[PDB]
Amino acid sequence: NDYCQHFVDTGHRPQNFIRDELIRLKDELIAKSNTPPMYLQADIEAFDIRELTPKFDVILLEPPLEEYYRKCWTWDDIMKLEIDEIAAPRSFIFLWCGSGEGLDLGRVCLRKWGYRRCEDICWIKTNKNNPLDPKAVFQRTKEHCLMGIKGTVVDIDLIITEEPEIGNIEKPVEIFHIIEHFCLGRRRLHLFGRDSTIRPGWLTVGPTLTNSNYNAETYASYFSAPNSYLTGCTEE
Amino acid sequence: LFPPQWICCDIRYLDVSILGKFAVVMADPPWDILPYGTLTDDEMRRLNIPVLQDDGFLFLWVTGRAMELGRECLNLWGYERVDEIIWVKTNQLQRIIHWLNHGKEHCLVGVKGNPQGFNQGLDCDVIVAEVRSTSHKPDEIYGMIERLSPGTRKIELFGRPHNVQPNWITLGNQLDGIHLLDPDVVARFKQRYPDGIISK
Ligand SMILES: CC1(C)CCN(Cc2ccc3c(NC[C@]4(O)CCCN(c5cc(NCc6ccccc6)ncn5)C4)cccc3c2)CC1
Repeated sequence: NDYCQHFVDTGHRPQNFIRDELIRLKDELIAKSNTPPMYLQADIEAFDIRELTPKFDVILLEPPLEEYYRKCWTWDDIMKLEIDEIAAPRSFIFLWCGSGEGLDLGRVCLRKWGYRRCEDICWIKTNKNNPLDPKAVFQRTKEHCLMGIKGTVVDIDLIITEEPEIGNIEKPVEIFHIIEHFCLGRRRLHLFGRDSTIRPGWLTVGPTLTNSNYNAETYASYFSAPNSYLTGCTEE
Repeated sequence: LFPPQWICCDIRYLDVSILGKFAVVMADPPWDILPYGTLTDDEMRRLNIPVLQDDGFLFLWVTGRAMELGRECLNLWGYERVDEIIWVKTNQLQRIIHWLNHGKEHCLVGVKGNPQGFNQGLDCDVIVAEVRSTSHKPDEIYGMIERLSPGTRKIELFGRPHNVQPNWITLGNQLDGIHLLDPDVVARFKQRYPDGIISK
């Protein structure tokens, strides 16, 4: 059965026809391990990234690409971010790259900041409820989130959800589950988050946040000894 | 000449200038990521892809670190990557099969020159199709490529016998012999290889 031909026929994207012991104790540990949510309004263009301490175990980077709209950030602006200055020597990055040139420029960013890509995570958008870039050859129905590692050392690499309403730039919350199940550590930073993405276990920094509670020394106290090397998948 | 054609050969050593120009090139390389006909990164970089097209498209299957290396070759060979196809691998019940389990294979899409008359935008960049033998890409890729550029000449590198298609020329060292029907190609092959052997 040809779903590419079906899509040509009917406009139902092939991903519409993808169907479907506990993995829930893990979740409960993540939740109890989680630091309070912390968050800071900051215009990242003008903001010295080094003020964000301590060094992070996980960085989730979600710059507002122009393609999401059909202030925007270009890959020119994103590349100039000094991500290496706030990443721990052994740490991870998750970069939402969209679907166009970001797939290449995001790999350049990752290398610029000292990571190598270990996973390519695809957010596949179904269109069950509503059956073009000039350089595009095909209709683009997915977005990529690249996973990078730097330093020495149960989930799939697909997220399938329905394509959001136009002008909805939100990424699936499923990405947070994938990240948190890795148990990479507890200093987690979400660059260009919003009020709507604030989440326990995470520091959120973005220009549209309406309130802040970030305090550098308060944040660092969450990881004082004996909590210094926890994975976030472990009892207090 | 429209029916399937193929050449058993070592793609490293074949004089691909004899084959002419192609609207679409597809490659599924044995990347070093070795078992068993692996090409080294330099061997890949040195493949004479640039002679095969003037205007058109390249389809390049990548996995692991070849996601980066294939981006390198494609750029070195003179292409811009303008799309990336994802094949979601399913079983017969339409269910999905290092840090994450992999449920997809990637295929880079590159453009060279100023391809005109192609039906961009007919298909979308996600394939859902049942997995068959090990390796072995889904046949949906050929329908996608046919709808995109119908009737035109196409060449596939590192295909296996099951990969041979109408309008395509297939190269690989596990094809059975040489089978050429296009007259311009038969001519250039006989001149370049009067004894039918294909040495370094
Ligand atoms: C899942 C996917 C969609 C499909 C699988 N795909 C990976 C993949 C790709 C191709 C495969 C394949 N191709 C047939 C083959 O003949 C195999 C031997 C090498 N080869 C050469 C090599 C060559 N010179 C190099 C040389 C010659 C002699 C000795 C040493 C080196 N010249 C012409 N052909 C191609 C067969 C089996 C599995 C494959 C898997 C991933 C994406």
